[PDB]
Amino acid sequence: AKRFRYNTKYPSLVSYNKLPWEILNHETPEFHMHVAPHYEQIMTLAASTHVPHIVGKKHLEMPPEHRLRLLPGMFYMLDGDSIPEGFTANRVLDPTALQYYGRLESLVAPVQAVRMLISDDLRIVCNSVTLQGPLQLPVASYASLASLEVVTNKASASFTLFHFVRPNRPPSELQLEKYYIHAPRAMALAEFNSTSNTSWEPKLQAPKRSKRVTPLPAYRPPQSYLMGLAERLAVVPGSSFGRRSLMWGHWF
Amino acid sequence: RDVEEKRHSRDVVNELPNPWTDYVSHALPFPDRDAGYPDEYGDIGQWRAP
Amino acid sequence: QHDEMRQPFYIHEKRHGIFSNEKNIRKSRRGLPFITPLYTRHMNLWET
Amino acid sequence: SRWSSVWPNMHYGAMYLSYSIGRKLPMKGVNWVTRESNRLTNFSNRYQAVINDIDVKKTEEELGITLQDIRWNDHRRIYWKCSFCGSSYRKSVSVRTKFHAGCNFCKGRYPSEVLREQHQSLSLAASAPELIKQLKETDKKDNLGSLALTSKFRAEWKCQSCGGSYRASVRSRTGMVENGQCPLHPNIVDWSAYCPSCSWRPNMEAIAEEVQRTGQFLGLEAESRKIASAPPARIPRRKKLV
Amino acid sequence: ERGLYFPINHRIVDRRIASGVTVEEADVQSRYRRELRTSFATGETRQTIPPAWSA
Amino acid sequence: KVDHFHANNQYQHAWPLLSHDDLGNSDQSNNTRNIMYSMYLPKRNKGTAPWFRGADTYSVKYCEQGRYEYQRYLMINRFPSEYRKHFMNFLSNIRSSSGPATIPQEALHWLLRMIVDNFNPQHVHYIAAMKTLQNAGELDMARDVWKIMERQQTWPCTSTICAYLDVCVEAGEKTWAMEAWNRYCTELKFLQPGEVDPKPVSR
Amino acid sequence: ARAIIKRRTPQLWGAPGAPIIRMRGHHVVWKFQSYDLFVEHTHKRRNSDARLLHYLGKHCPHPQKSLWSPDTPVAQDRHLFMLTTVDVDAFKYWFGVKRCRLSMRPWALLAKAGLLPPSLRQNSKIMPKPIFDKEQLMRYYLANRKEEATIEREDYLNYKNSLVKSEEERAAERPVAPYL
Amino acid sequence: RQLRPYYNLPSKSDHGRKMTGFLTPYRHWMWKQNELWRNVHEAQFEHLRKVYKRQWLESFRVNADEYIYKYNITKAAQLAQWEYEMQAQE
Amino acid sequence: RRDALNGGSSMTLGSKGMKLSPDPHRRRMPWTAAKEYVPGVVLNAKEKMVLDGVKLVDVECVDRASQVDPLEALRATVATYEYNTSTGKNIFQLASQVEFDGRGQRFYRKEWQEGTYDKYVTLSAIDFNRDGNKGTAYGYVTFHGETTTRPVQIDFADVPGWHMEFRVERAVPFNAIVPPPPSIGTDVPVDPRSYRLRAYPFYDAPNPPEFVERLLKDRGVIPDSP
Amino acid sequence: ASLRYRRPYWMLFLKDVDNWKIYTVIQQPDHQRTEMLYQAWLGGLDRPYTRPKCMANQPLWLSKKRHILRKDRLDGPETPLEKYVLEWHKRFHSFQGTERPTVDDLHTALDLVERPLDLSYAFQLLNQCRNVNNIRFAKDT
Amino acid sequence: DIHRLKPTSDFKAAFKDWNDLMSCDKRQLRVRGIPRMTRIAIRNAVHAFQNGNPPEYFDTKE
Amino acid sequence: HEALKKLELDPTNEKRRRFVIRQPDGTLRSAKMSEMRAWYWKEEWADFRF
Amino acid sequence: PWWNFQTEHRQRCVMMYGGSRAKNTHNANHRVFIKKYKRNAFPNRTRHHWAVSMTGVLGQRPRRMPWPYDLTSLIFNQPRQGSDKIGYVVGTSMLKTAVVAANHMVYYPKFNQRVSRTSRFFAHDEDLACVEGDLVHIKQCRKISKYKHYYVFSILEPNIEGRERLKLGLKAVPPPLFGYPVSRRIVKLN
RNA sequence: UAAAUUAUGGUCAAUUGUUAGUAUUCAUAUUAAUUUUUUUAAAUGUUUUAUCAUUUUAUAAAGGUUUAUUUUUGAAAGAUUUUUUGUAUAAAAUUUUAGGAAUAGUUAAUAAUAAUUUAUAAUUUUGAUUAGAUUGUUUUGUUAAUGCUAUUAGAUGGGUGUGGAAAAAUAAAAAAAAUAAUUAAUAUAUAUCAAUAAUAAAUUAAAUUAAUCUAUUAGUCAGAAAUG
Ligand SMILES: [Zn+2]
Ligand SMILES: [Zn+2]
Repeated sequence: AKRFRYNTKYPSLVSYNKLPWEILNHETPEFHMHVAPHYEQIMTLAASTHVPHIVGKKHLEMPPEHRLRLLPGMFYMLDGDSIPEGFTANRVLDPTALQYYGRLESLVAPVQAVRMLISDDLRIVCNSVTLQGPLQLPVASYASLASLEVVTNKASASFTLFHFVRPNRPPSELQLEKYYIHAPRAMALAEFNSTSNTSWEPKLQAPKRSKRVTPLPAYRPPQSYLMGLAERLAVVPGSSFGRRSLMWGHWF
Repeated sequence: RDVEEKRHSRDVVNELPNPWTDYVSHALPFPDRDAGYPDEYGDIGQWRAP
Repeated sequence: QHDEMRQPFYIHEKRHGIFSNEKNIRKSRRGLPFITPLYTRHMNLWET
Repeated sequence: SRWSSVWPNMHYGAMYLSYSIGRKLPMKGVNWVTRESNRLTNFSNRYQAVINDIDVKKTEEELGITLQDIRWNDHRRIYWKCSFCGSSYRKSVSVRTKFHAGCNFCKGRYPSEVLREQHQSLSLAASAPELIKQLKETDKKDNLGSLALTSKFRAEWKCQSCGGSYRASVRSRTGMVENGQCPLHPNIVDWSAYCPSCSWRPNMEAIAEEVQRTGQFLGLEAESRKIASAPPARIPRRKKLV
Repeated sequence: ERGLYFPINHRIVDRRIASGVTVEEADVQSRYRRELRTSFATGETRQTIPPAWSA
Repeated sequence: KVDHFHANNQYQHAWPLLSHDDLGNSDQSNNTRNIMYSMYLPKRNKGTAPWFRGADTYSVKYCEQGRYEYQRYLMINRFPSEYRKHFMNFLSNIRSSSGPATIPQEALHWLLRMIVDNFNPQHVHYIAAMKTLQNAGELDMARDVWKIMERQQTWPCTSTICAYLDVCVEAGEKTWAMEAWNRYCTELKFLQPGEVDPKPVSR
Repeated sequence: ARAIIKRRTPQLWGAPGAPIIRMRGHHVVWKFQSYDLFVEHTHKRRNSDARLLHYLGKHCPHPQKSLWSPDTPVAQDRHLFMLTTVDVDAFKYWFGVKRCRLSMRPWALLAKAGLLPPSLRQNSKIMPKPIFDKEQLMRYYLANRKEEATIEREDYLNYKNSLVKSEEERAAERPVAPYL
Repeated sequence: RQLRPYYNLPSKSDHGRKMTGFLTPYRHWMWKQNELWRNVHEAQFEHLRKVYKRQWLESFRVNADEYIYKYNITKAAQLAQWEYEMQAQE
Repeated sequence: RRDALNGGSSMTLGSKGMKLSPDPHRRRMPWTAAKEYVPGVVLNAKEKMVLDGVKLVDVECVDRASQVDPLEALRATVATYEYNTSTGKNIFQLASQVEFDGRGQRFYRKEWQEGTYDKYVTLSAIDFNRDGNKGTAYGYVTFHGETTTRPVQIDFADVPGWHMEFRVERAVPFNAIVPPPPSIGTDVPVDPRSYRLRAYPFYDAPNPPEFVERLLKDRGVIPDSP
Repeated sequence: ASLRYRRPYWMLFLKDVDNWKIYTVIQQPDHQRTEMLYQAWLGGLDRPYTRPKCMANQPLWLSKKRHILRKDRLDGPETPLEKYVLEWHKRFHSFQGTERPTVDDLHTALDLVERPLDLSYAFQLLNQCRNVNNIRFAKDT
Repeated sequence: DIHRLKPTSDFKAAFKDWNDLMSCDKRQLRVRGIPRMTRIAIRNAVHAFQNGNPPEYFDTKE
Repeated sequence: HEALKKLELDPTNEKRRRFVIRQPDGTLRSAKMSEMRAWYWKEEWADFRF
Repeated sequence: PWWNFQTEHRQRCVMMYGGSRAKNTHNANHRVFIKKYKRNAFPNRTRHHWAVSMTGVLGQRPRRMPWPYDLTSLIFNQPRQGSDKIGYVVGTSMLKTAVVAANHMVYYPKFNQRVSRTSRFFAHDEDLACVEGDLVHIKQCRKISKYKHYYVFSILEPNIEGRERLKLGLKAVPPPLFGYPVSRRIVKLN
């Protein structure tokens, strides 16, 4: 199973066997299914390093002719929630959409509210996700969100992310991936330089362990009617992850 | 595999070449010499020489 | 049906590149009447 | 039907099947008739053990052929009984006087067809009476107590499990083979010491004993026994090429 | 009804389109009978081309 | 050819005489000296003498030949586009023959098999085939690619000399590189201030 | 993949199938039955040619005698011989390098040749199939261990190139003064 | 085939299949001693399918080397003769 | 293709398995990938023998002509419910009862605690169709410690084989998005006392001795006579 | 065991329709008026109609038209629960609805009982909110 | 007896004991009137057992 | 190739013909000259000279 | 086997030692011709049929056969036969299209002699140069239309007389005086 | 316009009819046949799958053809931790019939054109189109031999356009996704068109496993042999 070369078979004036064009639709939870796990990496980004356009001071002000000339693809975080000009705002409480933001919130300050804004032109939609409270991230002093004055201020900081796009548009022109630069946590290393340096003693070897490992509870083989050998069946060890020759942990 | 290799190396009669397994004598597609085949006239390989 | 009265196989390899009858074996309508014209010959004969 | 015509297979002893018109005709017309110089019984001096191995009643009753009516080279297909072992066949006096052709089982009393007597492979009574008790009673045990341990003789024996009659090679039983033949299994003792169905049991005993002892069954235990027991002293190893 | 079924005038396979793309992903419909037109059908007289500076 | 009623290829080579049963002439106990001459040794026509294709009825000049001497320089020409095809193919296949399983030597094999194919390995088929054995650390092989390029009596272009020279670097043998220097990359002169930098393609 | 399948003769997948080292042989009277061993594909047309790859040999299922050698006093030599003609080197190229499926009767033969290990279905009915358990399997590897520095070699020179240009006799390819 | 154990999960249904493929965990354990004594087997069987690429190529190497060393003497000599007959023609 | 077993081997045809590729094997047959199917026939075999002497009422048995004694309609409710719990409870019959639609509660089909298998589905959402017992059930899957990093749709919710042991801690209301469970190596450090992993990517449990002595018995190492 | 080949493509994945071989042949002019009559028979329409080129499952729109023109029974609504039952069997039993019943709309029906008749009615609405629409009753039902 | 065309049940008489089921050959069975598809399947299952496979497989006539 | 039997039966030839006889005891061994000569078409020799 | 004599035959299955396995087809069968028409009533117009046909191709007799050894293989080396063909371009009236008329080789083994043969080809010529008569080289390619798998690969001599005849205006070649052979006595008077 | 040889170099060419003045492949022969003989065949139920579905399994019915039938990895072999590529429809040579002539959705260029685009278009006597017989190019027979005379069976349109390839409405004797099985090649009276048996056809016997079969016609003037 690999990829063939060319369409040699059909008149290309009638697109025939073509896997259809994915369009993320703002009405339905698919919009947030895609744009939801993206925000978390831009959050780890703007918590590690300073990137320019994230931490604005206010909305962008542009005439409604040039709104669609700069905005589409504009994504930035303001100190508090405030609708930019020329827009209307619609809160969303759909749990089937909200459910995704779980991994957002359990890594940064929990999400307070979520809206979709539509321009009076109907053609520029801003998914606006307002967060709340003390972040879970050790936001770095030279971040962008650090200049957002949120980690400076005490608890109850309500900063808010905005991502503008045109509607009915595939998950390609959602320029949210271009910030997938991965930067680590050096706060973790920040222990071994200040006043804990004489307090912490490191151990380099291993200690003499005279005791073997305490075994797990004895194995009771399954008692349901099993699907069968998950090797021969092409089913990944948990139907989730693993190698089909690393067939660990499927009943045996 | 390991226990069989242990017994195999323990076997003295082994450690000899089995020329069926050890090399592909002539792997190309064509013989190393003209072998009795015809000629331009059809003089079949016996009616001729190289 | 003897081979000595025949020009051997390996000469279609020496003509059309070694192992190029296989790409015709793997063909579709190969076997019903026709096959890929197998160019075993004496080499001293080619029009080419 | 159709496959009636198929000839019966002929091996490397069978000479001329005589299975078609001209295959029998020119041999059909040989109207033999017994004369007093044809009569086998006139020739007892030379052919005493050919006289003494005739199933005479089996012959006359079934055939209409008499011990007197027997040529010394009679081509008629009569029955005999081996005077060495005691098995019954249907063999003509011709292929038994021309060729010394006989019982399909006393064919192999000698260890190897090729070198038949040279075998100094020891006898049966002077070597292993523990077979002398399991062999079927024949009253010819007085002679079979000299059959070689290496004899392919399809000898019949008493089993110990089912008590019945199981027929196996004297060699396939005893185990030992004359130097340089096709050798027999390492366990052929343990897989013919019993009956063809009751030779199963005495086997898996030591096989499950190790599944128990080790929680695991892998035939490699005999191998590892041989390495943990038999160190090779100096087995010449070849100069590597790499 | 007045010619071949799949004419070779329109039999074209462009290879500046990636592989598989016209198979199962995307359609590239264009007009190729003007990029495959001949200097005899346009008029391109291959004039001696001057290089950068002399141009 | 095979498993139709009329099998030919099993008789095409020589099988000894099967005497396993009466295939008609009591073949199994009847031994058939005269039956073979008159009967089963093939013949020149019905009744003619037994033709013996034996190994002593072929001319003794057949054994005395050296290898592959029967083979004559075969100048094979292929359409232009067909040249291009097979060139890109032996290129693709020196870079990668099988998908994940290759030994390094598959380029080398595919270079040669390009030769045995009576093909002309371009310098790109040499650059490629030298990179892919350098990557693999088969440097004696990236050398034998040099030697194949040389037995071909070919002129290593600047790219190819650079290539083999990297190989000499990595293997650490100055001799290996001194001859490429003595042979080819001597008439290479630096771009003197007056002369054109990339002199155009000419031929 | 066909509307009305061919019923006795379906294989697994596809119209031209994988190459397989079959050992066919025409069914006529047993005396006249010997086996055309040959590479070929699975999914053939009705005859044995249209996906015939490369005639591989012929087998005599009928054990023949030493009527090509004299009458030895040697048993194993006097035994009947069973004969076959392989194409050892094109079998290696097909099986080894092009990976053609080795069917079970042909394998039953080549096993006897010494090319391939004795097959799956030469089952010694008289001994049971094995009993796997991790405790004993790991306890052994623990007991007897082989090293990375002795295993990587064999991996290389058994699946990858093995002509070790003997470092010493790579001297014969590093030229002398006139170019050194 | 994929065997149909009488102790599979009988789909108590009249439309599809009176016996489905659903082992009792003995099978998924018996099937173990099944599909490991074959991978003990086809470990050598796929150890060879490589060795016969170490053997068929480390032989096509030597033999195409030698075929070219001879077809090169031949190629070169016939090329020389064409040059010579070109001279005598001129 | 991508991952066949032991590589690509060919001493048999079965040495690959009943499918060679966890992927599809055609790009024109998307569905034919390999999912962890759970029997549809036998676990959609609703015992009709519990639902025999009940005199059911149909949705066109709305007429006064067809109205039955409310005691017999109570027989009908107990019968239809026992009829659907015959094999088990769909997740949509599991987590319609538990408060907040069971969001956050870690489900498990019966096998997902038996054997080396150790998994749950820290469910993250449930949406019901008009007909209940059907709908879209999403959930943060959790295998041998590790979660998905987004809520996936849960397969075989709409099959009856499920269980759940509702712990009040996981009662997650309709206002707070489900905080996803931590994984035992990443989001929470490891302790050798609170959680201990049932089996690792290498692990296979020692031989169940009842299976070894069943196999011995059958393959004739253990004598087995009537 | 795939019907992928025997029937046309778009009829790949058609289960629980009986004998689809009629829609395969529905274009042929005799079967055309055959189904012109079957559609008029099923009714709901006025002018001739057949299910479109490559449909076996009848259009969702025509199925809804007939599913809503099929007259709901109980032409005798007297008690509160008969009116509420007509409305409920228009809400949660009109074709292709996306709303599933509320315990708070079971409460109203359950609290319109005068007679054992309405006892049975709201009892069957209990049956449905229990077993058909898979809802959770209140604390105090 | 699995196949509606391999009814091995119909000939439980032709064999006297267990050993005369396990020691009659595929031609010894045409000796015993057992038709073609029957005796081949008998031989299959008998040799399966001989190894250690008991014929524990499903019956699909129905 | 019978034209070249004297080659393919000479030890010094690395492209020698390969024959193996697996005895009935499993031991592989290589051919006897007589068997090698069996595999070619029958060789007659009779020198009428003296 | 074939080399065996009728009564010395035994077994038509195998061939014992060697030789040629082949089915002795029965060429001797008196194939016939069943007259289904009358000598004055035939549903053909030109070539009437009145006796058995000898059927085949590469089997008819006189045994014509393919021979590549002709002018083309004397002048050009080829990859595959027919690639290169030299001829008097005759007929170009289809715009941008040439008809090149070049010969092949038909060898008669029985006689031990040849006759090369004629064939009006299609040959693309982008830009319309060739005139009827230019001896041209034609090569094969990918197809160009229903019928032209060729293209004008050169000129070997341009009909300079013709090119000037066009320049002056006349027809580069006067057209044949008479048509194809007919059967009707066309009476042209004045 | 020179002899030469270090002496058979390089592997078999060889034609067997009693006629009837003479001219001429032409009755009677022999070879291969056919007429002619039951020792090669044979059976039904394809098989898995999670299930009213879906994964796997693609050239024998004819269909009448002589300017004709041609094509790939993307399926599979097929091996890894991920997005991975440029190799295909085209042709070319050969085409029958006593009395031989007109044929047609047409030819090329444009074209991802024109059911009414442009035009001095294309097929043909180098034998076209119609109609007729006919399966198309390593299988035989005869012959010392160029020859003469053979070879089967397989592709007969498109119409929801699935699949890698339409070749797809039943017609192996390929093990067909778990080692089922090979102690097996045997197959009962069933068939297709293949497949030449009279296998020492008459005295010495079958180192068999004792299996099928009871075995025959010609001529009798020329020319082997005749009278009542
Ligand atoms: Zn005896
Ligand atoms: Zn016993």
